[PDB]
Amino acid sequence: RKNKDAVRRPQADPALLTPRSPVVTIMGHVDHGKTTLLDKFRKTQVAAVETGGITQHIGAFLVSLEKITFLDTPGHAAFSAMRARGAQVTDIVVLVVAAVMKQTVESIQHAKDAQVPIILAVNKCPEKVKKELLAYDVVCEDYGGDVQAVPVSALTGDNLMALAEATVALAEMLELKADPNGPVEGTVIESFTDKGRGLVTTAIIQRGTLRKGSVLVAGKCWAKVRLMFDENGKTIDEAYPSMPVGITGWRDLPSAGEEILEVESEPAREVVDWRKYEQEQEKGQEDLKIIEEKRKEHNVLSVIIKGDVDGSVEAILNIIDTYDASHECELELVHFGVGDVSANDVNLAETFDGVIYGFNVNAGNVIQQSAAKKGVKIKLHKIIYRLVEDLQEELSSRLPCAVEEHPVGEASILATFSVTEGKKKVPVAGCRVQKGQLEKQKKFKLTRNGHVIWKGSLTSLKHHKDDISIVKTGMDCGLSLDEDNMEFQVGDRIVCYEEKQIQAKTSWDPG
Amino acid sequence: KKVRPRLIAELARRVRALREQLNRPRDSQLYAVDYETLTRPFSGRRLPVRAWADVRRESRLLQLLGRLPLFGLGRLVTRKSWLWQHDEPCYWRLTRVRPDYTAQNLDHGKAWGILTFKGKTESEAREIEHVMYHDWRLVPKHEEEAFTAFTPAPEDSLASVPYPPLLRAMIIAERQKNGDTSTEEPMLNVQRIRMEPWDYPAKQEDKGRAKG
RNA sequence: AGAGGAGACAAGUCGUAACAUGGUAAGUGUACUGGAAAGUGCACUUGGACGAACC
RNA sequence: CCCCACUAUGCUUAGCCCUAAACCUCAACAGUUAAAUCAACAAAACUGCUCGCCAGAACACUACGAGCCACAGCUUAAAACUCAAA
RNA sequence: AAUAGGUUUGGUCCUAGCCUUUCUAUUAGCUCUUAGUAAGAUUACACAUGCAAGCAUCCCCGUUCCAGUGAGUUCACCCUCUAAAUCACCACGAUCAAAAGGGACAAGCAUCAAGCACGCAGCAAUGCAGCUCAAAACGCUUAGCCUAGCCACACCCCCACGGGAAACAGCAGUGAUUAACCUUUAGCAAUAAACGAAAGUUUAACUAAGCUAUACUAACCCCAGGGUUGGUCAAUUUCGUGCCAGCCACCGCGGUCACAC
Ligand SMILES: Nc1nc2c(ncn2[C@@H]2O[C@H](COP(=O)(O)OP(=O)(O)OP(=O)(O)O)[C@@H](O)[C@H]2O)c(=O)[nH]1
Ligand SMILES: [Mg+2]
Ligand SMILES: [Mg+2]
Ligand SMILES: [Mg+2]
Ligand SMILES: [Mg+2]
Ligand SMILES: [Mg+2]
Ligand SMILES: [Mg+2]
Ligand SMILES: [Mg+2]
Ligand SMILES: [Mg+2]
Ligand SMILES: [Mg+2]
Ligand SMILES: [Mg+2]
Ligand SMILES: [Mg+2]
Ligand SMILES: [Mg+2]
Ligand SMILES: [Mg+2]
Ligand SMILES: [Mg+2]
Ligand SMILES: [Mg+2]
Ligand SMILES: [Mg+2]
Ligand SMILES: [Mg+2]
Ligand SMILES: [Mg+2]
Ligand SMILES: [Mg+2]
Ligand SMILES: [Mg+2]
Repeated sequence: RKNKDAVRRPQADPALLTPRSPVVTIMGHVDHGKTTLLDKFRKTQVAAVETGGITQHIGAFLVSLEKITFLDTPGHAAFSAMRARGAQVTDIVVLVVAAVMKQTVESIQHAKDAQVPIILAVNKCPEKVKKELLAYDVVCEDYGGDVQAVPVSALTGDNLMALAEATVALAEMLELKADPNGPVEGTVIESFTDKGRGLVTTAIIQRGTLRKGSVLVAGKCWAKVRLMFDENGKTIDEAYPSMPVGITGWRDLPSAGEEILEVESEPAREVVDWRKYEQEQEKGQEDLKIIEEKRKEHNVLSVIIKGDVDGSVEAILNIIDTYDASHECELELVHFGVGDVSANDVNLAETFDGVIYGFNVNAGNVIQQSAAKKGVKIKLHKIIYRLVEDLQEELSSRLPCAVEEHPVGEASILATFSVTEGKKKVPVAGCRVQKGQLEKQKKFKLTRNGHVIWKGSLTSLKHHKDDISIVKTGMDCGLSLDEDNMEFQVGDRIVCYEEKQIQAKTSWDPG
Repeated sequence: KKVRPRLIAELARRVRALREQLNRPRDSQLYAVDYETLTRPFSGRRLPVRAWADVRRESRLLQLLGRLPLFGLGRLVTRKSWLWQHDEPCYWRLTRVRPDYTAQNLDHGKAWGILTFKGKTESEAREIEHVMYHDWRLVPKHEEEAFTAFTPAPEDSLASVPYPPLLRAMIIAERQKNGDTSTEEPMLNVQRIRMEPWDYPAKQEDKGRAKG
């Protein structure tokens, strides 16, 4: 098939290059003050207005100090891809460390992968932090390293001015320039479905100027740009390089992090078609292999996922894929999607006896009533770790009960008798209780020099021609089993035990 | 085939009619005007631009009648627009006045008069329209004789007009076809077509009223 | 939802009820009976035959 | 199936039940044998008029509904799944 | 169903069903160069946003129209009577057309056969006991129709004082849903409507554009794909497969020499 793909333009000519604003991404560990620092820079407060005070989305804001594009990456271990995406699209990384953690190390690794300058922000103020970072290849100027370290206090707004000065100086040193003309090149930061504006994508422009009516393609998707808005929702008539923008008009929802390229006209579709064909071919090859492998031969939790944005859905799916307890319980992902819980999700859950998990999405009264009618369980969460805990609870519920065996008593056989009762010969074991006590209700097991011979309950417990339920220590008792095949010797042992069912918890750990 | 009765429709119609009749707005409420914004607060609708200056300068009919005995019965009232448009005496001779008692200044209501437009009086009195307009003036008692003084100019008006070309040709052809040989030009009688000027007062009785 | 029925799938099992006078002619109604096709009584039908001079 | 014995039953009276291969599987009435007689077999082919019925097989003299002195019943009587036949 | 054809069987004749051949529409697969024109959510489920009703010397008039949808459904047609409206004003009338009265008016089901007051007389009091129906009453289900267009609805409670609640079945657009998916264009220059005495103003009506092989028309120096090839039905060489993989609208093919994969 002819190659109709739309490819990225060659690197811009030096004459066409024009200076642009810098893209700075704030990365770090959970509760290291990234959101608070961004709030202080933005002159607005949004850390307080959050569900649990956790940043669960990657947002881009155009701050005017000069102008910078700040990207707030989540600090949680769940949204690793999100952080990576920021590293892929950023020009400068502000690594915020509270006065080094796992996610800080991961963000450092992402920045090294992206080959991007790093500015250290010692929040909550330091020398110990720099000395530790020496191990992680982050060397401060005090230690002869290029990385600039700035101690700051985001809560009190201390030393932030010098932090901004260092960011501006590093941006000037980088000399970030791009072509503000020609076909548009950009990257998707997020994609979601607004009930009023359709499929919307938060993107960052890397090259060219985006305008209303521009035809864009991203992955298997394409759009005719209908509305370009900012973080506040106001329409913007142009999108210069290094400018966040919410673009509406996508015929299909692009995956987060996919490149966006402008094309000449809608009959774009061909390009999309070609890409689809390519993907099909790849899948087809895999299919062929599997099919050939077949032809040469010749406790199930099903979960629906509905998230507000594709990035959160991807993070949840990555968490799900880290499931390793398939032996005890099998976790099947029936369907994942973006948007509020809908009729198709309810039907899918009902069909497979699954459970719907809704991350930052709603469910109307009609949907809830339908789910109640069909026996579907919708579980709406606003925090990712709450959803993880709920999924773990469901998995544990699917797990069978674990029987705990507690020893109750022990008796040693002394003699074997044959009693003729009801025309039947019953073998009776005369046993002396050594430690503990024996109870009729509690189960018993037979031990022969350490080997386990029988497991069950006595058919008749009798002492001194009288039936007694509990024999104390040192009491003789004749024991008769329900199994006639069991042979009683002179030196056999009997161990009594009580069995209690206990709740079993999933062995899978999200970390 | 028998339609099921719709009782609630008639009930709601009667309720609406009763509410409209009881809660009907008054003239002062309807025609109040905010001279700062030139809008009527009853409905919040701006008056047209060309009237603005008049609204800022002239006065309403009742605004003048309220300061006369028996609300000016028998007096003569004219309009500024008539004074600016026509030179002949145009005015109304009051015969009955119904002021709006709900107005604090009693500067609203209906009025009836005999119209004398361009020197021609009317055989009967009738309701005066455009009372609420900011266009009226009062003829002084000492100036009534001088102002009404008017000598009727002769009505030297045309009698007949030529037919339109195609119609004239068709009529002549019909004449010839029917056998008529008369050469008299067909003419159109315009004497019965009395061309009243566009500012001649209309029948206020048939005019509607704003809803509440 | 435990079950019943029909059809398909078509196995294996128990018989051989129908098609030849199918080895007790077949069938209808109805009643009783039976592991099962089915059997028998009563009346009816030929969608059976009686070999077509006498012998 | 063959033989023996006996009962319901076959009979009478008074009510029910209302079904048959209730078939001469050939509707009632009037008429024709003229022809273009006529798929086959059967008990020749038809015409006029009217009523009743029929519309692939099986599901199905079935289910449900309704009516009945009928209560394992009778009458009316479907549909879904299936087949390319019957 | 026709100029008919294949298919019951060891075979023939008859009856009969099913399918084929033809013409459209929608969707799907594969494919697709241009121009003109026509047509264009699956959904009476929910709607972000922007616009869609003004005019005008004030009163009035219009926003009851146009535009939309097909939920509901014998309010549509004919006759009689006569409202509102136009003919400036009466027209001592014409045109147009409500309400009211009479008649006509979709499909399936009779396993929907009885409805249960469905009639008449009298000025009234009141009296008679009738009225509809197997020539389909009553009832259930389905459906916009008889297309220069007409009927119905306008978020639901048939209505809409009121209540539920805060309404795109106006245009552009979106969520959900479906196999089904047009631009968040411009102008009032043409016509139509509203207003004005008028110059004129307004109009998502409309006009002129945008997207789409859904259709028709036309063309291209270069530019062609899709399906089919046992019979019906136009058209197969060689390999591999070996009743397996697979194909078929019907009859059917495939078990080592496959015109059927
Ligand atoms: N002592 C001190 N505390 C601070 C300072 N700045 C911020 N904090 C606190 O630290 C917390 C930081 O957590 P977040 O606001 O969620 O910011 P974050 O590091 O991006 O955390 P995530 O969004 O979950 O990744 C805030 O709740 C502040 O109360 C500071 O300068 N000094
Ligand atoms: Mg934070
Ligand atoms: Mg036999
Ligand atoms: Mg026999
Ligand atoms: Mg018999
Ligand atoms: Mg017997
Ligand atoms: Mg016997
Ligand atoms: Mg006898
Ligand atoms: Mg008989
Ligand atoms: Mg029977
Ligand atoms: Mg029966
Ligand atoms: Mg029954
Ligand atoms: Mg519909
Ligand atoms: Mg029934
Ligand atoms: Mg309908
Ligand atoms: Mg609606
Ligand atoms: Mg309504
Ligand atoms: Mg619309
Ligand atoms: Mg949509
Ligand atoms: Mg379509
Ligand atoms: Mg006019």
